Amino acid sequence: WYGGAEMRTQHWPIRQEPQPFVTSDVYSSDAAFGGILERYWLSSRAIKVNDSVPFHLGWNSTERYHDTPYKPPDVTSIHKYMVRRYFNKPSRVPAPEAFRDPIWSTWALYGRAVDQDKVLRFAQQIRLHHFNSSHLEIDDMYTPAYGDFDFDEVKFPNASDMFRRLRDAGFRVTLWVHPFVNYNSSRFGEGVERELFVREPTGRLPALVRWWNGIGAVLDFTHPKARDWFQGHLRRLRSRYSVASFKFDAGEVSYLPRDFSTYRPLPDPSVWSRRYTEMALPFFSLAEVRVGYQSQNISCFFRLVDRDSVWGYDLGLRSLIPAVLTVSMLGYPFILPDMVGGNAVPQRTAGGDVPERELYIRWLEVAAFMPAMQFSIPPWRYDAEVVAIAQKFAALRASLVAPLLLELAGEVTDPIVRPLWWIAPGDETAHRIDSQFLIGDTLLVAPVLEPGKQERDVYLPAGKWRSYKGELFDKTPVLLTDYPVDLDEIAYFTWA
Amino acid sequence: LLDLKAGGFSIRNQKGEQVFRLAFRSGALDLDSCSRDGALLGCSLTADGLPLHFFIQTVRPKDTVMCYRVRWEEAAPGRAVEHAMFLGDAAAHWYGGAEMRTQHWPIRLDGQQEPQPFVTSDVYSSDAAFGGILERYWLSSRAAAIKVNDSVPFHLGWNSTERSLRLQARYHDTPYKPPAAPELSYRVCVGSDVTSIHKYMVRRYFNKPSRVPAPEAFRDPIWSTWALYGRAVDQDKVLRFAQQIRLHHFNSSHLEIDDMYTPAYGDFDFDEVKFPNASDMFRRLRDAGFRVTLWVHPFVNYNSSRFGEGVERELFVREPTGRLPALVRWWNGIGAVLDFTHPKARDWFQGHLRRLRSRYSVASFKFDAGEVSYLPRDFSTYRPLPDPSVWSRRYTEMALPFFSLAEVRVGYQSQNISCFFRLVDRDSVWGYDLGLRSLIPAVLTVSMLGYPFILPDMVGGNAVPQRTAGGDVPERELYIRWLEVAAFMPAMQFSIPPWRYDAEVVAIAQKFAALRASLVAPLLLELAGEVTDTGDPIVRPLWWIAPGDETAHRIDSQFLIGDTLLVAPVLEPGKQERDVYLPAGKWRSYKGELFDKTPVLLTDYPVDLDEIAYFTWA
Ligand SMILES: *[C@@H]1O[C@H](CO[C@@H]2O[C@@H](C)[C@@H](O)[C@@H](O)[C@@H]2O)[C@@H](O[C@@H]2O[C@H](CO)[C@@H](O)[C@H](O)[C@H]2NC(C)=O)[C@H](O)[C@H]1NC(C)=O
Ligand SMILES: *[C@@H]1O[C@H](CO)[C@@H](O[C@@H]2O[C@H](CO)[C@@H](O)[C@H](O)[C@H]2NC(C)=O)[C@H](O)[C@H]1NC(C)=O
Ligand SMILES: *[C@@H]1O[C@H](CO)[C@@H](O[C@@H]2O[C@H](CO)[C@@H](O)[C@H](O)[C@H]2NC(C)=O)[C@H](O)[C@H]1NC(C)=O
Ligand SMILES: *[C@@H]1O[C@H](CO)[C@@H](O)[C@H](O)[C@H]1NC(C)=O
Ligand SMILES: *[C@@H]1O[C@H](CO)[C@@H](O)[C@H](O)[C@H]1NC(C)=O
Ligand SMILES: *[C@@H]1O[C@H](CO)[C@@H](O)[C@H](O)[C@H]1NC(C)=O
Ligand SMILES: *[C@@H]1O[C@H](CO)[C@@H](O)[C@H](O)[C@H]1NC(C)=O
Ligand SMILES: *[C@@H]1O[C@H](CO)[C@@H](O)[C@H](O)[C@H]1NC(C)=O
Ligand SMILES: OC[C@H]1NC[C@H](O)[C@@H](O)[C@H]1O
Ligand SMILES: OC[C@H]1NC[C@H](O)[C@@H](O)[C@H]1O
Repeated sequence: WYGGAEMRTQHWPIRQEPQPFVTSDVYSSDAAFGGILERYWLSSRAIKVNDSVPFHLGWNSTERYHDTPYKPPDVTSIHKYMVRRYFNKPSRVPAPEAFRDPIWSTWALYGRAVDQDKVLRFAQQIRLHHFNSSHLEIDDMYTPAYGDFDFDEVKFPNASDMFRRLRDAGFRVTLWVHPFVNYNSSRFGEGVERELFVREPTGRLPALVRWWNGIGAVLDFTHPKARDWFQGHLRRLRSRYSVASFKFDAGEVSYLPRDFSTYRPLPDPSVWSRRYTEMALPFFSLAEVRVGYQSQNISCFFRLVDRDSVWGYDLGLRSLIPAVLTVSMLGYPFILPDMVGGNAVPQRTAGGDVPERELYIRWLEVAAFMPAMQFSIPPWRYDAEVVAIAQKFAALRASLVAPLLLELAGEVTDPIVRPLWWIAPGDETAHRIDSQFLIGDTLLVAPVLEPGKQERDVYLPAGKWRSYKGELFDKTPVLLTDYPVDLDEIAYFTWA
Repeated sequence: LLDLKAGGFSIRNQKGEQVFRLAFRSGALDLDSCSRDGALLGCSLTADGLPLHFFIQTVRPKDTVMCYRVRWEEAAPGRAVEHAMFLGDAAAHWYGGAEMRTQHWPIRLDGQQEPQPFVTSDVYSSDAAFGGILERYWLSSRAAAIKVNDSVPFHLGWNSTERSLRLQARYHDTPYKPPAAPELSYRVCVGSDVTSIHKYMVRRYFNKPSRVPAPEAFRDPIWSTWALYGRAVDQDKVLRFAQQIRLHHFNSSHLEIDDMYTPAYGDFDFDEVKFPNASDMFRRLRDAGFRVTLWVHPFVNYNSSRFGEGVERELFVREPTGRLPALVRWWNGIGAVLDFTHPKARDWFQGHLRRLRSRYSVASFKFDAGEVSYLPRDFSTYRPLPDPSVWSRRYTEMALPFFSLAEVRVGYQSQNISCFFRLVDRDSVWGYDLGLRSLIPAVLTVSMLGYPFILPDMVGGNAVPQRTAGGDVPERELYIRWLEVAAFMPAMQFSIPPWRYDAEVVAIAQKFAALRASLVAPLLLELAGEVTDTGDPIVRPLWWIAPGDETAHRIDSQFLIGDTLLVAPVLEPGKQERDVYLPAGKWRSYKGELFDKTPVLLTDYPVDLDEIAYFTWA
């Protein structure tokens, strides 16, 4: 079975007392449901839970309105029927360069301590190592307090000159934003007085929340005034600095209080997540969100919740294909699998400071074949061979992958990243495979996802496949055993 | 002496009068389930066949007092318990309960009220809610009294058609949490006379203050900036006020600087714009012989420099999950409220009070708010409060280190806190709706509940627009008549001063200050010292010395100071006389007239604008 929710430990196929099926931050929890989910499950043997339901999901591996935020008021053919019936499609395609050039993020590289000096040094190193850039994403924290939209003049003494130097060096820029106003923000009082925040149950006062950056209120995206207000500050940041778009962080209702009031009543709390994702709409072309609750027709990128610099299915390298396939199934084609190499969080890093070298390389390779590719910890943090491998995969993405992604993106208005069973719906091996995927119907990808491996088994389904080296495999289906894939290579095959 | 039927019970006294009558209103007993073992009558199910823990236990604590312990405890959640207590015929008068907005003596409750939580509320704007000072205690002129048990999730309503109080236990739609199944339980006691049974009940249930406030608080006028200047108080205005107090030759217990002297609500430091040299102001006030108290409150607004400090040190009342501060609205805006159950929040509050005394030799503090009507519906505290109003108690405890010149405006078992208790803001009107005619009822009500050191708010009221007979300030006759009755109360507080009017008003105030100093103050100090022993109030109703006298039971325009000084102020406009009731015994007027043909109603007894009628026991 396939579908349901993005999870912390993501298996494909899918593989707990029923808890609310609501948008949560699953970074620290293997119980909760991730920021992107639909009440939709698909079987390899060829269900849509009704939107009305105060829906709670549990599970029992042995056989395979109270205490809740809910208030009362062949396999390919059937999947395509269900997708067409229930999921709206994006009507627009993001910027073409987002499907070709690497995105560069300050977050994993610098953390909160990002600076004017560090942004410009990052951009210079991107140019010196001869990489294109879709855009540069300035993350947490570039403001004096969480809720202020203006740049902190201590860390950014001449924002204008930074943006001018970045523009002159051919860099598009996106800015990190979020739905919170902390109590020590210069905008908190403004928000209390204009009644822009999510309220306690009686609906008279703001309700305080805790998120990873502290304590404040959360904007009510059901309130026209709160939306106009949020949008106004985004438009001011574009006007002042020619910023292209925004990374929309949080959006999960796990950051809203248990019981809460909104301008419009939300019998389904997760519709708050939807209303937040709608803030991406005016800047969709280079926007990203990390939640999706009927957010499919928002034509921006959808980011997997923070990946850890580990190998395993627990937000690591082996989670990428399951997570991307899961999200693709739910009608979100424009997927960004977070950061190449992961976020390098201490105690959650195979390595110490940064991901071990082999992990960075293997990740880079699989990320080069995904709809959008984002570096933070850059190739030149390692050595010249890693830079060269990244240059090779940038070139290969530009010439082979990007043109195919752009065609499939235009077509969507089906997913872009497809499971093997998409073209082989009757094939039980294709049903189980988690280490391979398709881009459209014609490009099959088999990355190495383990350390100390210069080969792997590659399953080819029925029909004819041409390897990158030009080998024609037409005695299919077949398992190619110990197929050579050196550290600096990926196995891919084209339809023929 | 108790008749138990399926639908309620009645109690008689030894003379065979019905002194208590109560209807069961959430069910009936199945009497066949009842049995008597000696003094205990227990019943095990209702007339619908639902299981019940019901008993009446008779207790004879003294030769002259019969009590009845009553429990009605339902089997499970879902089932609110209601008993309707009938007040009875027109000869039965009742006293106690709560300070209310419209305060009558004896108790009169108009219209219909579904039982609402018996919790400390701000009744300035509401004739429904229960005021800042209340006890679950009602007293009858027929010498019966009821104390509702402290355990009860107690809700009080009333029904004027049958003249009943609606006593209710419930756990749905209420700030009451069960201690970590509804139960209505109470004791009814019967005595020989209303004074005897009241003194039995007071001695059993109410703690006494162990200390007396500063002697001068019982003699000299208190001067408040609030009604005179409002929020816009400043350094110039405080010193000008103090100079005028001295020039018009008035003593001062202390000067009370009210709202607002800080840059934000939650900051303890003085605002340097309005008070450019606080130190020099306090030095000039000290040199001119002025003790000073400062207005404080339990709130920290979101734009206070101390708000972040309070979030981080977790000093505030939390939302139900107990993780984050809960925001509240009060009349000065939006912030958090300090958790006075938290040792750290108390140390913190106290620290800032001690710093204000150390820095400025401030004497004490006026502790504003304290009502749980300013706490959120559902809320968490460091120690759990199954009874939310215990928060009010915990707040009043902040007065303890500075009791001598402290005032609070709430009391929830706060009796043994030996500070003054202020009536909630009086309006500059004549009527029972927080006006002149409310003073005697409100003071008598609070005195009955074990709070002897009463401050009846501000002479002339607070002069709020839309709520002032006069316009800008109270009409002249109202100010004078109020001044006169306030001169006979345990503490007297001016804000709008006599010289706002004319020289005749100043002279009247000087006369009443002199009369308070020489006649009233010496008697107040003796009775205040006596409370600590007797538990008896300072301001007493006429029936205190005349418990069998039905006229004394009904009088709301007269009161006693102790047993020996009877006071009859004029409480109406255009009157230079009033009827004065003297109970049995001998009474000597201020002019020396001996009345010994008593009881008597003295009709059209002369009391000019600048006079009060008083009589001494002879
Ligand atoms: C006005 O106050 C004076 C002075 O009060 C005395 O000193 C104060 C600092 C304080 O400690 C008071 O408690 C003192 O009594 C009053 O004059 C005194 O009156 C009392 C009795 O009330 C008498 O025993 C004292 O001997 C007097 N002391 C002096 C210095 O004269 C005066 O009574 C007050 N006037 C009014 C109208 O209250
Ligand atoms: C207030 O008390 C009155 C008097 O007991 C109630 O009115 C009576 O209600 C009963 C209900 O069964 C009627 O059968 C009586 O005949 C009524 N008599 C009169 C004169 O009204 C009234 O219901 C109570 N009000 C509330 C709000 O509970
Ligand atoms: C002052 O009055 C308070 C309020 O009644 C007393 O507090 C109670 O004391 C008992 C026994 O110490 C405790 O078990 C209760 O929990 C207290 N109640 C509350 C609400 O705090 C206090 O004991 C009195 N102190 C003195 C010295 O009389
Ligand atoms: C701002 O608020 C956060 C919590 O919301 C707190 O940790 C931090 O100390 C505050 N910063 C300042 C400048 O006060
Ligand atoms: C960089 O961008 C240019 C301009 O659009 C494009 O022709 C080229 O393919 C890109 N370079 C790489 C390495 O993909
Ligand atoms: C009153 O409450 C006490 C203490 O909770 C309880 O034990 C007692 O028995 C109650 N009295 C009645 C008459 O129910
Ligand atoms: C706090 O908010 C109130 C209400 O708007 C405002 O009048 C006051 O000046 C504010 N105080 C500070 C110091 O921010
Ligand atoms: C207040 O007055 C005294 C005496 O004039 C002076 O020495 C002190 O520094 C002044 N302080 C301020 C706050 O102006
Ligand atoms: O605090 C920054 C951090 N927050 C969580 C996001 O998922 C990350 O990409 C990054 O924006
Ligand atoms: O804001 C101050 C105001 N608040 C309510 C009090 O009861 C008044 O005396 C006065 O202190």
